[PDB]
Amino acid sequence: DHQLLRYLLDKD
Amino acid sequence: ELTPDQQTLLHFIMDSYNKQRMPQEITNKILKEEFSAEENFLILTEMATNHVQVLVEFTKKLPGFQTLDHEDQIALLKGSAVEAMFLRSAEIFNKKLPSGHSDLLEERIRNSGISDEYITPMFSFYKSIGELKMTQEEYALLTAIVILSPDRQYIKDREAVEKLQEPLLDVLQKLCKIHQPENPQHFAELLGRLTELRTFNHHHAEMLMSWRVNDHKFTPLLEEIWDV
Ligand SMILES: O=C(O)c1ccc2nc(N3CC[C@]4(C3)C[C@@H](OCc3c(-c5c(Cl)cccc5Cl)noc3C3CC3)C4)sc2c1
Repeated sequence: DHQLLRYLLDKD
Repeated sequence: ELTPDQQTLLHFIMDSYNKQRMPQEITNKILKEEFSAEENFLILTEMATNHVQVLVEFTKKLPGFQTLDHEDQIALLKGSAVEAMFLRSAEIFNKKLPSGHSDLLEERIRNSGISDEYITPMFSFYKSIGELKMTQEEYALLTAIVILSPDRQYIKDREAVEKLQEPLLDVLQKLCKIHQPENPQHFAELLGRLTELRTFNHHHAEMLMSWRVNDHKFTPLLEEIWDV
């Protein structure tokens, strides 16, 4: 569960 | 002669690449903090975490990256990170930095709990990259190319990734015949270094294994990009 990478990819 | 599209692509990339910054909050530690191994390891841990942010910002903004399958995008970050990180540090060690930074950063890496087995290949790779006397253009493009390697573990659609990679290889091959006119080897010499670069996938794995048996700890971002 690589939540932080997912987060950094979808952002702006 | 580069095309008009290949001039649009290369502007999209050197803009992307020159936002890559290490904050002074962090660079000032190279000189300011005490010299001990605990402290050196910590300074590198910050440096790593901040750079991994910057790398995901760069990768995100690569032409076509956003269009890609979501599980593949991750496989690309995770497979490419060690390589993209050692290439960056190689640019940094062959670049003019403020007074004392080159020297003391080196000393810190050399006393951060990294075995000599891995310190050596590390610095002879930086020497080796130094001799190709590269430009920002070539650092940017190689980095971009490394990230978009389609032959990493886990990737489901290789062709998709090829389609984004090949354009950048084209731009780099044509740049080698332009700015290095009297040498047709420059481009295959570059691609040659990527072989040496790929060895850090093993060195870095050992660097971590060793760090971990001595109960060292990394940020949760580093834990993610570097796991299984
Ligand atoms: O002085 C300046 O102005 C300046 C400007 C920019 C700048 N950027 C720097 N870096 C780019 C990536 C960089 C250093 C952080 C990386 O090192 C951290 C690192 C590494 C590592 C090393 Cl050990 C070398 C190469 C690649 C990697 Cl993964 N392995 O684990 C860690 C963390 C302790 C766990 C290598 S140092 C620096 C200094």
